[PDB]
Formats: sequence, C-alpha cells, structure tokens
Amino acid sequence: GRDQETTGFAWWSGNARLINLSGKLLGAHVAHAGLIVFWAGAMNLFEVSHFVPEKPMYEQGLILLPHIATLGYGVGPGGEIIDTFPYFVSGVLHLISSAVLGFGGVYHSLIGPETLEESYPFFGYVWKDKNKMTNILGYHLIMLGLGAWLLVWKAMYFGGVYDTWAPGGGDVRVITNPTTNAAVIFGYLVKSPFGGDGWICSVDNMEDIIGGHIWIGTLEILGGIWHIYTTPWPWARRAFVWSGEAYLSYSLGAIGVMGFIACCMSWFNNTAYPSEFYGPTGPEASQSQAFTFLVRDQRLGANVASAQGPTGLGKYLMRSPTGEIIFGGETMRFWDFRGPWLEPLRGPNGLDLNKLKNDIQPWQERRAAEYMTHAPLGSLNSVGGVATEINAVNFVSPRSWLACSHFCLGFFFFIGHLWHAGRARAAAAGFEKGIDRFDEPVLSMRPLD
Amino acid sequence: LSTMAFNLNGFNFNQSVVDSQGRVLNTWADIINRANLGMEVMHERNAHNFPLDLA
Amino acid sequence: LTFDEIQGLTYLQVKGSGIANTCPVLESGTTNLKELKAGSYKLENFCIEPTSFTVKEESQFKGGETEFVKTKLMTRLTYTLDAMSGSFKVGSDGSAELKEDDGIDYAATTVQLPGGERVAFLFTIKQFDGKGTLDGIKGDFLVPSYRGSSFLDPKGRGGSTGYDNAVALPARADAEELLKENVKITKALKGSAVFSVAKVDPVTGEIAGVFESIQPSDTDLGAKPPKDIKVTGLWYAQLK
Amino acid sequence: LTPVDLFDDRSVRDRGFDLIYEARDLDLPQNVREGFTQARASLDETKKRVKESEARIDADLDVFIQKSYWTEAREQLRRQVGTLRFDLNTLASTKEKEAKKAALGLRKEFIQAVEDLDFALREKDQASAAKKLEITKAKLDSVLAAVL
Amino acid sequence: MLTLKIFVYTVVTFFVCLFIFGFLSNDPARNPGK
Amino acid sequence: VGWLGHASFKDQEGRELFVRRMPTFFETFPVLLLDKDGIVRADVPFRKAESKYSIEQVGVSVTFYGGELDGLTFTDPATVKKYARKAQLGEIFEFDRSTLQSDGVFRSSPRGWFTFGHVCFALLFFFGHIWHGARTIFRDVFAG
Amino acid sequence: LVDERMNGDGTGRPFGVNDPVLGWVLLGVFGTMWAIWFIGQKDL
Amino acid sequence: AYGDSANVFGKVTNKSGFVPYAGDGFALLLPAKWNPSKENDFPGVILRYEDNFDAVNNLVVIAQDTDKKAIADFGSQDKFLESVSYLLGKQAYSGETQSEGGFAPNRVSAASLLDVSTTTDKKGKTYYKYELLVRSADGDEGGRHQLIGATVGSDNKLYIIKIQIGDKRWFKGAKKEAMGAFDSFTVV
Amino acid sequence: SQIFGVAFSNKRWLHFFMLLVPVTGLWMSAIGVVGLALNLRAYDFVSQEIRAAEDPEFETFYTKNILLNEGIRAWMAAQDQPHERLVFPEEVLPRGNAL
Ligand code: CLA
Ligand code: CLA
Ligand SMILES: CC(C)=CCC/C(C)=C/CC/C(C)=C/CC/C(C)=C/CC/C(C)=C/CC/C(C)=C/CC/C(C)=C/CC/C(C)=C/CC/C(C)=C/CC1=CC(=O)C(C)=C(C)C1=O
Ligand SMILES: CCCCCCCCCCCCCCCC(=O)OC[C@H](COP(=O)(O)OC[C@@H](O)CO)OC(=O)CCCCCCCCCCCCCCC
Ligand SMILES: CC1=C(/C=C/C(C)=C/C=C/C(C)=C/C=C/C=C(C)/C=C/C=C(C)/C=C/C2=C(C)CCCC2(C)C)C(C)(C)CCC1
Ligand SMILES: CC1=C(/C=C/C(C)=C/C=C/C(C)=C/C=C/C=C(C)/C=C/C=C(C)/C=C/C2=C(C)CCCC2(C)C)C(C)(C)CCC1
Ligand SMILES: [Cl-]
Ligand SMILES: [Cl-]
Repeated sequence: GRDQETTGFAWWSGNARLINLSGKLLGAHVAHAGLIVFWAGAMNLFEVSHFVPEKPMYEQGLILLPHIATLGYGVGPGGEIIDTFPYFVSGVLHLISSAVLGFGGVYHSLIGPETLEESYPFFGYVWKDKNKMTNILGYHLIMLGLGAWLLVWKAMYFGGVYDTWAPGGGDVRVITNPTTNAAVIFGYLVKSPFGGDGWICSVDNMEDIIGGHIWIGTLEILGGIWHIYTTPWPWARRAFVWSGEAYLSYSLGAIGVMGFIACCMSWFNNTAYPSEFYGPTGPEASQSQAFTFLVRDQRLGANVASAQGPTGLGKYLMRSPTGEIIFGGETMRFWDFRGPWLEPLRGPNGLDLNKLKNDIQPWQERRAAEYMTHAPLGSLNSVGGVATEINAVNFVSPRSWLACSHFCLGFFFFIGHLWHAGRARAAAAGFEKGIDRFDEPVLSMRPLD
Repeated sequence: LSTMAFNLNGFNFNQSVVDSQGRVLNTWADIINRANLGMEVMHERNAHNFPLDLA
Repeated sequence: LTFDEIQGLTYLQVKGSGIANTCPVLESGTTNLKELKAGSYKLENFCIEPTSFTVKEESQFKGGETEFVKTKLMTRLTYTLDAMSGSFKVGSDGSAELKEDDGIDYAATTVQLPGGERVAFLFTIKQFDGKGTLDGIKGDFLVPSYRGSSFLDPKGRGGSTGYDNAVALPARADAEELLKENVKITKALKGSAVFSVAKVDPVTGEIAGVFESIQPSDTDLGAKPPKDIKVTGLWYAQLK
Repeated sequence: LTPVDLFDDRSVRDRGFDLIYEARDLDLPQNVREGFTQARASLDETKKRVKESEARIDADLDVFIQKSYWTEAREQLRRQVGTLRFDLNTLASTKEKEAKKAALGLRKEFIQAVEDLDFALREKDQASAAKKLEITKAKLDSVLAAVL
Repeated sequence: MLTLKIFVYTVVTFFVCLFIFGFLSNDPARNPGK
Repeated sequence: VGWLGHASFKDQEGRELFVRRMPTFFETFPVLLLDKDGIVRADVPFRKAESKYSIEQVGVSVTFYGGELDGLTFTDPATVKKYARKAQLGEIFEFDRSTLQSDGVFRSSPRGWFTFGHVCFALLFFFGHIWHGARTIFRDVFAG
Repeated sequence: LVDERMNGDGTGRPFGVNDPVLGWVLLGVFGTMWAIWFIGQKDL
Repeated sequence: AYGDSANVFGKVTNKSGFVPYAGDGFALLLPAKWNPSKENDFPGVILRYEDNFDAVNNLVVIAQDTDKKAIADFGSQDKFLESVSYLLGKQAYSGETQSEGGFAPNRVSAASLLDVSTTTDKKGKTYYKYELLVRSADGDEGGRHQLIGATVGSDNKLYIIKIQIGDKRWFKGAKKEAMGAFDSFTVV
Repeated sequence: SQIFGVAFSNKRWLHFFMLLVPVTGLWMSAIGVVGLALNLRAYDFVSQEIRAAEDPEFETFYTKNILLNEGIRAWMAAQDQPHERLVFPEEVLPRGNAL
C-alpha cells in the first residue's frame, strides 16, 4: 500500500497516490469496470427474478429490462413481453464477465507492477507525454466507434430495435434505410435546446437514430486514427493544461454534461425510450388525460369543438400560439408532444376534430387511459400519485428515477470538474499548496484603492 | 428541488397508520396533507379543466 | 397555400410556420358565382381568417364621434375560426343562406388599441344564420360571455362557483361593490355578420369570399360595458 | 333553484364507454387492460377487425397517394390498421406446426411491405408509394388467405 | 424587427469570440509566478 | 350608529337555524346555519351547480327582533345571506363608515396594542439585562 | 392574417438563422475575431 | 390495564378492506377507511359515512316510511328515479349563461344515467338500482359517480342507499369500495 | 475588493459581523411572532384589497397568495382544530375549477 508520510496525501485522498502508479492505476480502473459490469449483470438477474408478466415493466420498477426490450429482445406486437430468457442471458453474461475484469483489476492492484513504463513500454505512459496520451485516446475512440456500429448492425441485421412508431402497430423493425443526410443528422445538433426544437431530444424516427450512430461511429474511429497518428498542435499545447488531474477534469466536465442530456432524453424522448416499457412521459400523461375526458364527454354528448371553458379558451381543444389546433387546458404547454397513439388523429394543422369525432380507435383510448393513470408523478417512498394522495398505489415512473438520478450525477460530476480543473491549473502554476509567505503576489501588485 | 422538478415528491405517509379493522388513524402527516389539498384546490382557480394536475 | 398544398405539408413542416392560423385560398374556380348549382350543400371545411380587428372608439374630442380605431393584436395568432361545419344553400336567384352549425366557431382574442388599452373579445360566429344573396349574406350570431360562470375573479367571487361577496373587507363585504360582487353576469349577447362569395370552384365544390362582423367585446361578467369590435377577413369553405 | 337535469346515456356503455375505466383498472392483468387477452379470446371479432384493416389498406389510402396527402396516408397506416399486426399474429397462432409457421412467414412478408410503403410516403414518393401499395395489397391478401 | 435580431446576433458573437480567443491567448501563463 | 336588532334565521320547515360565529383565528369563515342539535341545515355554497344546503333550497328567512329592524322579516336570498354574513360576526349594528371613510377592515383595540408594545419592550429588555449583566460580571475582560 | 411575425419560434433553424444575413454576419464576426487573435498570437 | 400481549409475529385482524355494519332493518359492509359522518344531507338519513380525505366519496342510507309494500308499487324504475332525483342535488345557480361547454343553456350541471338494474335478495325483495355520472361546468373531481339503490323493508319502509365517488378516485380504486358496499346493502 | 467591490479589512469586525447578522435576524423574527400571538399580523394590504374588489380584473401575486391562505384555513380547520367541531359541507369549502 502507501502512507501519507511518503505521498503527502491523506487516506481520504489515497486514490490520488495512484496518479504516477500506472500499473496500480490500471488495476483500479479495471476493477471499477468489474463493479459496473457486476451491477449490470446482478441487477438484470434481480429484475428478471422480480419480473411478473401480468404487469408492464414500468409498473414493476424495472430500469435495465426496458433497455434490452428497446434493443428488440423478448418483445412482441404492442410491446407485449413474449419471453424473458434473453434478459436472463444478458445478466448471466455480464455477471460472469465482471469476474474476469475483477480478477484483472485485483492482479494489477496487488501482484501486477505499480508502474508499466519500465517493463511494458506500450502500456507505459507519463502524463504530459501528449503523443502517448493522444494515442491512448485514439485506441478508446476507435473502441466507442465499434460499439456504436454494433448497435447499427443490430438495427439493420441480427434482428432489429423495437419501433414504437412502426406502421400498422408498434413492434421491432429492422432499419433498412438509416438517415445518412448530414443536414438531417447534424440538424439536431444546431437545433435550439428550447421548446419545439428540443435539440437532439427531438429525434422521433429510428432511421435518424441509427443513421446518427453511423455518423458518430465513423467519426470516432477516424478521430481515433487521427489522434493515434497526430500530436497536439502548438495552439492546443498553449491553451490546455497537460496533467492527469487536468485530463480527468476534462472528462468530468464532459461526462457531467452527458448526464444532464441523458436526464432530458429519459424525461422527454419517447422513441429511444419506448413509453411501452419506460411508461408515459410527463407531457404524454397530460395529453392522455385531456384525450381521455374529451373522448368520454364526447360519447356522453358534448361538442368538444364548440365547448368554451371557464376562461373562454376552449375546454377540450384550442389553438397553439403558432396556430396548430391543440388540446385545451394547462396541457397547452405540452402542445409540442408527439406520441404514436395521437399522431394518427393529427393532421397538417394540429389535431383533426374529424378523427376526434369519428375514427378514434379503441387502442388510442385504452393506451391514453393507461398512460394517464401511470403518470411520472410519484413520491420517494414510491407512493404513486400526483400529490396529496393516500398511500394506495406503489409506483414511481422509471423515467422519473433515471431523470432525477442522472441529473444529480451530472451536477456532482460538474462540481468535480470545477474542483479537479481548478486544482490542476493551480498545481501547474505551483500555488496549489498555498502562498509562498515570501513571494505573495498581492504584496507586489498595485495598492488598488 | 431538481428531483422534485421531475415529479419525485417527498415522503408520502398519508393513511400509513391503520387500526385492526382497517380504520385509518390520522397522523401529523395527514394534517399536513389537509393543508396541501387546500393550496392545491386554490392554485390556478381557472387554469384547470381536468381533475388530475399531471402538468 | 391551397387546401391540397396545406395537406401536402406534414404537421412538423406546418408546426411553427403559423400557416395553421390561415384559411385555405381558392386559387382555382371562377370569380362568377352563377355556375354554383342551386341547392343545399354541406358547408364543410368552413374557415374564417380575420384580416383586421377594429374597435369603435369616440374621436379624440370629448364629443368626437365614436369611429373604429386601428389596434395591435397581443395574443400570438390563435384567432382564425376553422374546422367549422354548417349548412349552405343557393336558389336560382341570388338567394343564399349560410348557417354555421359546429366546429371551432369561437376564438378568444385580446387586442391593444392606441393608448395602451387591451380590449379582449371572443371572435365568433356561433349560430350564424345568414340569408342574403350569394353576396352580402347578412345574418346574426351568438356572442357567449367571454368568461364562463365557473370562472373565478382574483377576489374568488364568481357565478356558479364563487364567494359572491368581498370577503377581503368584512365590514364592506356587501355594498355598492354589488356591481362587481354577486353579479358575474354571464348572459350571452348578439352580433351581426355579412358574408360574400368572391369565387366558386364548382369542380372541387369549394367556395371562398370576404366576411365582415361587428360583435360586442368582453363585459368582464358585467363589470365593464361591452365595446363594438368590427372584424373583417376572408372565409373559405367546401360545399360537399 | 332548479333540479339537476338527468339524461339516459346508458347507450354510451354499449359504445365502449368503459374502455377507459377498464384500461385504468390496475387490478386487471396488463393484457386485459390493453384488451390483448379479449381479442385473442374473440376469434370472430379479431377476424372481423382484420377484414376492416384489409379494406382500409385496399379500398383506401391510394386516394391520399394520388392527391399527395402523405400525412393522411401515413396516418391511414397504423390507426385501425395499428392492431393488424397483433390480429394477424393471433390468427396465425390459430394454425399449427407448418400451417402456423407458413402463416407467420406470410405475415412477416406483408409487414415488410407495409413498412416499405410507409417509407415511400415518408419520402413523399407517389410513384414508389403507388407501386409499394399494390405490393402491400397482394401481401395482405396472401396473409388473409392463410389466417382466414 | 430582423434588424434587432441581426444586431443582437452580432453583439453576442463578438463577446463570445472575445471569451474563446481570449482564453486561447495562453491564459495558463497568466499565473502570478512559477 | 345603532343596533339593527337580533336576527332570527329560520328554515322553511320552521326549524330555528343558528349561524356559526367566526372563530378569532379565522380571518374569513364560511357561513353555516346549524340547528339546536348542531347539524348544518343551511349554508352559502361556494359551488351552486348541485347544492344540498343552499339558503334557497332550504328556504331560510331572517326575522329581526328589537333594534332598528324590529319586526322586519326578510326572505330575499340575497338579503338573508347578507344578514347571515353579519350574524357570523356577532350582533348586527349600523356603522357610519363615511365620516372617517372606514376601509372595511377590523382594527385592534388599545388593549391589544398596549399588550403588543409592552411584550415587545419586555423581550428586548431581556437582552438588555443579559448585556449589562454580562458587562458587570466580565467587567475585567470588558475593561478598556 | 392581421400582423407580421418572423414565425421562427418552434422551428429548428440552425443557430436560429431565418435570414441569410444572420448566418453571414455570425461567420463574418467570428472570422474577423479569429484573424485578430491569430495575428496578435499565432495559433500554429 | 388489560394485559393483552402485543401481536408480535401475529396475524392481521381484518384485511378485507370492508367492515360489516348492521343498522335498523338494513345491513352492509362499510369501507374500512371510510369514517362516520354527522351531516344529514337529505331527510330520513339513517347512516352517513365519508372517505378519510375526499368528502366527495360518501355513503348515505335514507329510510322513509312508505305505504307501498313493494319498490315496484312506486312504478317503473325510471318513474322512481324521477321521484328520488332530489338525491342528485339541485342547481342553486340561476344566472342565464351559454358559455358552459357540454352543458345546455342556463344549465351548469348535467346528470347522465349509465346503468339501471333490479337485483333481488335471498329473502326475495327486489332492489331498484341506478348508476349515474353527474358532471358540472367547473368539472370538479372530473364528475361525481352516483350509485343509488332502493327497496321497501318488511317494516313497510323505503330504504335508499346513495354512494357518491369523485371520478378521479373512481378510476383509482375507489370504485372497488363503492361496488362492495353497494352490493353488501341488504334490507330485511 | 475586485470580485465583489467591497471586502473586510479587520478580522475582528469580520467575526463580529459573523455573529451579529444571525443574532439580529432571530430577534427580529421573535418580535414578529409576538405580534402573531396577539393576531396582530401583516395579513394583507387594504389598498390593493379595495382596488381588487372595485376592479375585478386587477390581480397580483399578493391577491393570489390571499386565496391560497383561504384554502389552507378551510381545508384543515376541521381536523387541525377539533375543539371547534366544525363540519363544513363540501359545497361550502372553496374549490377552484376542476381539481
Ligand atoms: C473502486 C474502489 C477502489 C479501488 C478499485 C481501489 C484500488 C486501490 N487502492 Mg483504494 N481506496 C478506496 C477505493 C478503491 N481503491 C476508497 C473508497 C478509499 C478511502 C477509504 C481508498 C483508500 C486507499 C488508500 C489509502 C490506498 C489505496 C490504495 C489502492 C491500490 C492498492 C491497494 C493496496 O495497496 O492494498 C490492497 C488492499 C487489500 C489487499 C485489502 C483487500 C483488497 C482486495 C484487493 C479487494 C478484493 C475484493 C474482492 C471480493 C476480491 C475478488 C477476488 C475474485 C477471485 C472474486 C489499488 C489499485 C493504496 C495505494 O496503492 O496507494 C498508492 C493506498 O495506500 N486506497
Ligand atoms: C471517475 C471520476 C473521479 C475520479 C477518478 C476521481 C479521483 C480522485 N479524486 Mg474526485 N471527485 C469526483 C470524481 C472523481 N474523482 C466528483 C464527481 C467529485 C464531485 C463530488 C469529486 C470531488 C473530489 C474532491 C473534493 C476530492 C477528490 C479527490 C480525488 C483524488 C483522491 C482519491 C481519494 O479520495 O482517495 C480514496 C477515495 C476516497 C477517499 C473516496 C471515499 C468514498 C466516498 C467518500 C464515499 C461516497 C459514496 C457515495 C455517496 C455513493 C454515491 C455516489 C453517487 C451515486 C452520487 C483522486 C485521484 C481529492 C483530492 O485531493 O483530489 C486530488 C479531494 O479532495 N474528488
Ligand atoms: C427596480 C428595482 C430596484 C427592483 C428591486 C426590488 C427589490 C428586489 C427589492 C428588495 C430589496 C431588499 C434588499 C429587501 C430585503 C429587506 C430585508 C429582508 C432586510 C433585512 C435587514 C436586516 C437588518 C435584517 C436582520 C438580519 C441581518 C442583520 C442580516 C444581514 C445579512 C447580511 C448583510 C449578510 C452578508 C451579506 C454579504 C453579501 C456579505 C459579503 C461579505 C464579504 C464582503 C466578504 C468578503 C470577505 C470575506 C472573508 O471571509 C475574508 C477573510 C475577507 C478578507 C473578505 O473581505
Ligand atoms: C460584482 C459585485 C457585486 C456588487 C454587489 C453589491 C456590493 C455591496 C457592497 C455594499 C456594502 C455596504 C457597506 C459599506 C461599508 C463597508 O465598506 O463595510 C466595511 C467592511 C470593511 O471592514 P473594516 O475593516 O472597515 O471594519 C470596520 C467596521 O467595524 C466599521 O468601521 O466591509 C464589509 O463590511 C464587507 C461586508 C459588505 C456586505 C455587502 C452588502 C451585501 C448586500 C448589501 C445590501 C443589498 C441591498 C440591495 C437592494 C437593491
Ligand atoms: C483493489 C482494492 C479494492 C477493491 C477492488 C474490487 C472492486 C475488486 C472486485 C473484484 C470483482 C468484480 C469481484 C466479482 C466477482 C463475481 C463473480 C466471481 C461472479 C460469479 C458468478 C457465479 C459464480 C454464477 C452465478 C449464477 C449465474 C450467472 C446463473 C444464475 C444463477 C447464479 C446467480 C448463481 C479496495 C476497494 C478494497 C481498496 C483496496 C484495493
Ligand atoms: C448518435 C445519434 C445522433 C448523433 C449525435 C452526435 C453527432 C453527437 C456529437 C456531439 C458532439 C459534436 C460532441 C462534441 C463536443 C465538443 C465540444 C462541445 C468542444 C468543447 C471545447 C472545449 C471544452 C474547449 C474550451 C476552451 C476554449 C476554446 C478557450 C481556451 C480554453 C479551452 C481550450 C478549455 C443523432 C443526433 C442522429 C440522434 C440519434 C443518435
Ligand atoms: Cl396561484
Ligand atoms: Cl387541465
């Protein structure tokens, strides 16, 4: 092990004693991967064991199974779960794989050499050695590109991902014409993050998703080769801190942003996160309620078209500021919502009361009714309900869990970026420990006021 | 506050204490709920056309 | 954008464009109306896009005659009556009857007149029974209360649901404040509208023309007097 | 003071007025709430619904393609045809061994055709949509011949 | 009101450019000493 | 100015109805008329879509005994509800809110004001005792 | 219609460019700034 | 100070969710969570219970002396419903209005009969039963479900049970309680 | 001095300020609670109350908060104050549209 007397780092900063220990650092990272793979496998098998075919996955508080279901495994027409053995296979595979990674980490943390540069030059690396650092980034960049292409392969081959917008009903579909038009693929990137544009969260077609992964997959592999055969340019070296903590701070900041984006994706996107498995989105639940009553009242004998509300802005239907006909009520804020159950009734100009008056299919109703009841609203003790509700329902939208968890994760990792980045910059300057007590810069600065 | 922004409300122990036959024994939490109901039924007096405030 | 042109565009292509707040244009057809066969026809896809909203207002002079004044809309679009179905007929002569039945016949609209005064009015032709010639089909339409009985005021006092009294001031809970408290009058008013068929497309059974209507403004549930709102615009419908 | 008016709306329940309430009964199994079990139980009702979808695919849709009403055509797909895939599956399930397998194969070939036609509508290609629709009609008729 | 948009868009770009190019100006060397 | 007299609220059935008085803790209290038994028999419903205790359906009439309205009977829903709102505030007296242009809100009596001011001074003087007392005990340290 | 609006809200236009001028000005401003930064301090 | 040992590792007393209640010639299984109420909404109220929180979810058992020895004597179920319409409530609001969507002019409340039935107990007496959903312009609770059942006891007394549930709670489980108590209602 | 524009220069004053701020605040709130004991509270501004009553349209967050308080009192008094034995018919309770 190590002691503070020889490192200057206390036990609460012990892992910081592994910065220059390449061999030990390898074991630490490899081991941590084992933990991640372990949970993926363990929790998956736990979910499979606690899964029941009489209830939707979202009602069973399952988060991992929805991911496999979206990949198009053990799912059928309407999102109905045919079998769960595929899910069991995934858990078993990850769990056993975690053992291999665990052994490697333990070895590279005990028997393995504390450093590798002395023995294995290829693995041997020193922070600041930009060339080597860029090469390492390249290798991992290629790996991520291959992973994205594996998804693209599963979409156009080896079966297909589940398409909630599939024609004549939602089910797994083999993407055959993935969007490769740069304008469409990169359009999302330049889209405003505000309402309507929804930036990249707006992606509603699997064709763009698979096509976008095609673009990112290629660029990452090409970028890896570039970083493998190129060294940072003068401008970069003069505008970046070359240190392990600095490199970590860059990753911390990036992963923190990715966390926030993932939170929004799980809360707004319904394509990449099928509402059939992940449950309805906040906007989806609201629109579903308006549709549920609109249908019920219309059947009772109410003209939803000319039904003035208390404010006079239409009880069931109204016009979006843009002009599109939208459901009335506070759901006006979610007028930009788009779901496979509501699209058929829509048309060039907002909703089509013709479809609403006649052509409303029973499933369009049943689905909306189910979504309305299973809204994302919930409590920490898992007491399902808008609020001020009695303890009767035990359900919290999986979307809520992912959105809340990843948001908090992103926030902390951003704070970690600020901590590591600032310390890295201060370390480079040399004032990380504190003031010289003899070269205090302020004492040499202008007396200001 | 951010988690509650995703509809993750705080602990809900409404009607958590029940007697032998099933009668609900109210608690301080239930009293807090009574107030919450009052604020809810009042907020946006004319901005709700449906019962559930999913929004 | 003709009806078919609008149909070609997807909801996403139309979303944000604002074209959804615009009635289809009968570019085809003939300016002549004689071709329009004489008979009764379903007034489907009847749309009324208000070109301008003028409010009658006394002239600057204290005794200045009350003339309609130009105004600036404060409510982003959301003022084009559309998807309205009704009954339209035409005799061998100019006799023409235009009767609105259902659809988005109503549309709340808040416009600001010169002087920073926002005048709110429910643009609508509910229960319009025009019975003039092919052009100038004069008729009257219902003008329901801008606010419903349930609507509660800031004080909470309302029609079907409300305090009815100034709970704030207990000593003055019931007094001359009666005009504002316990009133909340939601009685509907009436307005006159005139429609004229500019062109008729017999092959596609589509008719389009100009509309002119003067309706009372919001009365704040009787709290304030109503104000004449002259709304002029274009109308499009398919006789099928 | 007026008595609340009463209306005899008992007929609403006949026209699926309890669909929403049934779908919102968590006690009912998910399949029951979704109506999947009900349809799988009612073979004649399922077969009828399938023929309704056939009519929409055959004696319809082509209209929008002719007038380039892509939005309506793409919405023509799904909607009532939305359950077609589930319907065809249960009818094929009625078959056995090779019969069921062969029927499922026809179901797949048809499902592929409907997706090709839908992509044509997405690209707003009338010529491709027209020919694709004809292919879809043939596919459905083949599946119908087997499932029915 | 496009003129207002054009002006704002230019103003924003200018300040953003100063921030990016400013940090690109060997900011790390702004250290008081080493 | 004067006393309108006692207001007697009676339902159509002839049952005497008592207007629940407003508790001090309540700035605004809902009007409720209860029988001697203590069962609400009439009230002014906030929702009148389908009331079950509406002053109208209950048919409540207010008869004033003694005072200015001595022998005066009122059946007008509005008039009865007006007196009912006053009744919940206790005896109904006539008030001239013109000479002083009253705002229509209640004020505290000199009794309440005196109690508030002296309690406040007392609480503050507690700090004064601790401060001056601490200085006396720690005079050596506070010395300077 | 009754009034005139950009009608850009809700539309996913790159960098909210509803007019070529907007796009040109953004690139022009950045280009001038880059030239100043590079001339003042060469990048590479 | 009865020395009753705590039910540590014991068995639950009642999990049926319904507590059996017995009254004057009438018996029914009241919802366990529902608490006794002290408001006589209508004349002849004998039993009155309400949900712990939402008072909209309430149950009233009205018993009125009636010469008729059979609920059929009252006439057709529709006729009887008309005579018992008072339960639905009365619209105090009288203001003329036409700005209420889904409601006829000057009408801010509408009751819709959705089901009618005439069940018979083992004893043999029949039970005029009606299911109605009352809607309001305010649309509070998304409507109020009304379960009304009536019959004449051997005491020559008409017994009427009216259960009201806010639609919100109706499709959230409250229906199960209402149905159980309504079916449990039996008159001797 | 450069980030905020002002800065402490005496450690003593800094710490004295660190202890004065919290103590001062608590004592202020205590005086307010003394007023509530006697029900002497700043519940509402009569000026806006009169304007809102005479002018129905006039509305502010202050008026909105007043309505909320009205609901809290009516929808908790029955249980929060059992001694009052207040049975409020549901119709008398203040409820907004829908909900
Ligand atoms: C992901 C969590 C994680 C990981 C992977 C590591 C990894 C490592 N830490 Mg560390 N540490 C952690 C968390 C972690 N730490 C935390 C939370 C703290 C704060 C309490 C510390 C504080 C800390 C200090 C102070 C030090 C380390 C050190 C080390 C390195 C060698 C450990 C050692 O010297 O003796 C090894 C420890 C043991 C032999 C005891 C048991 C550990 C074994 C290997 C765990 C195996 C468990 C698992 C069930 C085995 C699976 C076997 C398989 C067949 C299934 C090593 C690479 C040391 C170092 O190298 O500094 C330079 C050092 O001094 N850590
Ligand atoms: C992969 C990301 C990552 C990595 C590799 C590191 C690595 C390191 N960090 Mg660090 N950090 C991170 C993320 C990361 N951090 C984030 C996101 C934050 C924001 C909260 C911080 C905030 C932070 C601080 C404030 C400090 C470090 C420090 C250190 C160094 C000391 C290691 C150590 O403490 O020894 C052994 C390991 C421990 C003592 C950790 C003990 C176990 C923790 C305290 C229990 C927490 C459990 C947690 C609640 C579970 C939920 C997590 C999540 C779901 C929310 C080390 C090199 C210290 C340093 O001096 O930097 C050089 C230090 O002061 N980090
Ligand atoms: C159109 C317009 C203008 C609209 C605006 C309308 C509007 C928003 C109006 C509101 C106005 C307003 C401000 C209302 C608030 C009123 C109010 C609540 C008043 C309370 C008054 C009062 C006496 C309260 C009692 C409690 C009390 C005493 C609190 C004091 C709080 C307080 C001042 C604390 C400190 C705040 C603060 C920013 C401190 C900075 C400290 C500082 C300079 C640090 C630098 C520093 C720190 C070190 O550690 C070291 C070592 C050194 C060396 C050093 O230097
Ligand atoms: C980006 C910059 C942000 C600008 C924010 C505004 C800066 C506020 C500076 C004003 C300080 C006033 C006291 C000067 C007197 C002064 O200089 O103080 C003197 C003191 C310096 O310490 P000394 O050594 O002089 O101590 C001796 C003392 O015992 C007295 O002699 O500085 C401070 O106390 C810092 C604390 C300031 C607290 C800042 C106030 C925060 C909020 C102020 C009120 C806000 C109202 C908003 C309404 C719209
Ligand atoms: C270094 C170190 C550390 C740690 C680290 C780690 C984290 C390790 C781990 C490692 C690992 C990572 C381990 C793991 C393992 C696992 C395993 C080995 C598994 C196994 C499996 C099996 C045996 C089977 C199972 C099964 C199946 C799958 C099927 C079904 C049934 C069952 C479930 C039975 C610490 C912190 C202390 C610090 C110091 C140093
Ligand atoms: C897959 C997919 C897709 C695609 C996506 C993508 C394409 C993504 C990418 C993204 C990206 C594209 C990312 C990147 C990022 C980067 C950045 C954002 C940059 C940053 C920079 C920095 C951080 C720097 C700074 C600074 C300055 C400049 C000054 C000085 C100092 C320094 C250097 C620090 C889509 C859409 C179809 C959807 C579906 C799925
Ligand atoms: Cl509010
Ligand atoms: Cl709503």
